[PDB]
Amino acid sequence: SHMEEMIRSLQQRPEPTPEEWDLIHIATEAHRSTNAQGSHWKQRRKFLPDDIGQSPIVSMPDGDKVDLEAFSEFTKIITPAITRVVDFAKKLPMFSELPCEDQIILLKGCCMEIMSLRAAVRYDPESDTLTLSGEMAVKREQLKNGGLGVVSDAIFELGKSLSAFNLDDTEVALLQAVLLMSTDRSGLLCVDKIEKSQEAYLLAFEHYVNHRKHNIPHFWPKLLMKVTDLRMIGACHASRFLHMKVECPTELFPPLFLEVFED
Ligand SMILES: N[C@@H](Cc1cc(I)c(Oc2cc(I)c(O)c(I)c2)c(I)c1)C(=O)O
Ligand SMILES: N[C@@H](Cc1cc(I)c(Oc2ccc(O)c(I)c2)c(I)c1)C(=O)O
Repeated sequence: SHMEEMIRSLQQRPEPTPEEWDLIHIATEAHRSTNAQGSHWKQRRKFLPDDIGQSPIVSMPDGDKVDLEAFSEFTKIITPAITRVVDFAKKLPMFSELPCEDQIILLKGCCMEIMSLRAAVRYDPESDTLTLSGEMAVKREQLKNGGLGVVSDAIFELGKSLSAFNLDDTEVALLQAVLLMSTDRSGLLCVDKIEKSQEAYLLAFEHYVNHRKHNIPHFWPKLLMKVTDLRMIGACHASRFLHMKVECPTELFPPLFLEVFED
């Protein structure tokens, strides 16, 4: 119609359908309601003390040693952070309608990917820190030494790079949904359903990106490349975590931390 043509005049690229907009809205709100500190994170965060995370003392196979005190500080707050990812997932209809066993598998498969993304979008250029759970600002060396090793470098590099993308809450939520609904995991029942859900999120996401009209060229494939980086972060973390478990006693690991990663 004439009105449609008028408001779509400066559009070319496909916009979200009314169905995709519903999908987009639910995911955005699921993220906002489970994202710690919302928009008050820069005012509310406190820095991890500088005398913490300077003393790596416990050996690891790759030679990046672990600072036990720093490791303790990070794990003290990891349980509520993991809980929030589960809270997010539970709010997506396509996730909550899966068999319980599939839900657990998907959560374990994407948990580090999502937490790292949530840290990375709160990279702060002026202090050169990430913010963990919207409350702990950490430096590169601290997060490296407290257990993550080279995984810390990778997350900081992602966070630095994401600054120019100016992602909004919707874009973050949709990245999360895409990470969540992956079938690259063993033991899933509803493979086809999970893939169709990921495809629906991906297409809504591509269309939302069109709607946003970012200033950066080639935005969509650039963001897809970031998904691959998050995947590699997740994989490096899974490997390092196995090593952590070999080196350190169970008592240093919160129960939920072990459960999500012990796979
Ligand atoms: N179900 C899939 C969906 C998915 C497919 C592709 I195709 C893709 O894009 C790339 C780009 C490069 I470069 C790669 O090396 C790889 I591997 C994937 C991405 I991002 C995600 C999944 O959950 O991953
Ligand atoms: N910032 C996120 C939550 C978040 C919390 C923590 I503690 C993080 O550090 C980790 C993660 C895995 C580890 O094995 C170790 I040792 C440290 C990261 I990276 C992210 C949010 O806002 O939800």
